[PDB]
Amino acid sequence: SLSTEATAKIVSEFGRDANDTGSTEVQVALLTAQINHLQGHFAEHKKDHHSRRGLLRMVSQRRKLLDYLKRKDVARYTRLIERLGLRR
Amino acid sequence: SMQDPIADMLTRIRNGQAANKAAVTMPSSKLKVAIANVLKEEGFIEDFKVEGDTKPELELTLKYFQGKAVVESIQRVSRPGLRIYKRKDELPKVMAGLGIAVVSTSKGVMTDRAARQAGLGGEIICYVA
RNA sequence: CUUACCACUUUGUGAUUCAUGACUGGGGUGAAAACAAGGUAACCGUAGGGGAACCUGCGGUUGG
RNA sequence: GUAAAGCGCACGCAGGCGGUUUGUUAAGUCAGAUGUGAAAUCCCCGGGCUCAACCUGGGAACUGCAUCUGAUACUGGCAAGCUUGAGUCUCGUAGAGGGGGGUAGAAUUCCAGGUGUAGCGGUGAAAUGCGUAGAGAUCUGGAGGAAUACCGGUGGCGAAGGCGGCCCCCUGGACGAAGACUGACGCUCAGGUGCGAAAGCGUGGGGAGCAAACAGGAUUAGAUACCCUGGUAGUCCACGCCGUAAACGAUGUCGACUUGGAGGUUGUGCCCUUGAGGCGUGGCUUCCGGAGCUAACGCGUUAAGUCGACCGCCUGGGGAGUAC
RNA sequence: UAGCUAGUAGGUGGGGUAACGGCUCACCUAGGCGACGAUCCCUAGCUGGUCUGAGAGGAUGACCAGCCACACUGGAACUGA
Repeated sequence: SLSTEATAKIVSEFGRDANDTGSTEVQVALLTAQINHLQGHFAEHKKDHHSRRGLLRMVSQRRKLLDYLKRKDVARYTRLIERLGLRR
Repeated sequence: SMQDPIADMLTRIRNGQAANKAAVTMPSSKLKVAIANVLKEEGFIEDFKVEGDTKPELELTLKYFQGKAVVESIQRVSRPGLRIYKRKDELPKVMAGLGIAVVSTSKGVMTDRAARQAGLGGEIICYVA
């Protein structure tokens, strides 16, 4: 649902260059933008459950990517979890 | 394959033999090539050949005496879930010596006869027969 | 002689069992037609009526 | 699968398992050594009892444990990669996927009126209940709720439950084509968490039809049969609870490999650059059947084949999914 | 049987002991153990061995040998290598 322009902005603003779509920082930033917006969605309706499932996939996959960063490179991970505001 | 690529290669061999296929292929590893060496020097296959640089592919060539495949059984023994290691005095005779066990010794991957000769055991990869 | 500790002992308070107890729980005992086409398939969950086992509602299954 | 046995369905922590190439280490592993593994017992060869049992000599065995030295294929570790798994991206397609928001008719009953007077009603049979006080039907408007006939399906989407009027808003997932990016980021999961038909519950409403209960008649061997006539909970909405089904493909999830034929649905490439087309090529899906497997029935590339990872489960029938 | 534990876990000093040690004490710290099963309940002497079994295993631990523990029950010490 998240617009193409927003994905381009995020890929730029967390990517190591332009069109590095697939690095963990890029992946996590897209997932966190989507989490925030959907949490906007489900605030108003709490009784959508088939869509909320896709949101649990987003959250779970984002935890898995963040755990991969922490294991691989701690420095980029710690820069990210606040440079994007995470592990609150 | 996903977790046991060596049972993958044996499954391919016995499935291709029961399918009367002339050659099977699979993504190569260096231990796949080692076991293939053991087999083709024991006369269980004709040949093999690894092509590709970033994606090598191991090209086993199956072998039929007439219309019957040379391998009757080929069973994985040590798997992820049970690793099997034998001391050289307890290396297994496979079909009373008529079939091999390929073991992984610390001097490489050899047959069972070769290992009990050189007085060193190791991890039992499979039973061929 | 007197402190410190303490086994046992007495009390209370607790837990835990043992027996037995009306009762249970009434298991009773004795006393006041159709064989998937066949008085209305075979089932599953649930809720009702009533001595129940049955029947009915609601959803479901083919193992009719 | 059906004999007992795949949790209703996911997601997921611990845990288990882990593509590929170097390097390293040397934990597992392997090898050698050494020390220890009491004696007896057991086993082998002997010896003594007249033989045997029994006794006894020597040996072997004690399948183990530790330590040292070595090996380094494999597993582990540590390091560094790789790109095939997994993912991110870009663009489109189909869809009863979901939550909302209004939306319209068919049918539905009464009223609002006339039009009409001997009927309305039903079973094994009446009858009970309506009506001549105007009863039904007609058109007329209303009221209000339920549900969306055709399309419609061998269809589709969803983890499963399940989803079907039209239209908008929000939203989820899937798939296809090339390309880019990451760089094993994976699979499975006890516990846990969440979803979960129907009935039911609780709290407020709503109540057009229906309909357990209950209320009339007749039952039948007696009737609290069956039935028909009304009919309340409920059904519907909001929130909370329940957490169960033959929740079923009675078939856990994931990956790989193994002959065919007949379809359906949805993409897409080449060439007919006519719309299909002819030839591909994907995803889903229905049905035959080969090997194989199966007790058989059957399954059969969507496997119940051949394998690998992890989980759940079973262990004669009843007692009993019961008691505590 | 899912939490258990205040010499509880550790530390400094005293003390004590043949000896190390929370062994004990004073103070300090606030730990330690537990889903690789703590705690709690139940059962049980342990082993070489024995029996059974092709084996893997099961079942046992009478005799004999080794180790433990006990000596009416519960406390306690003394003497002494």
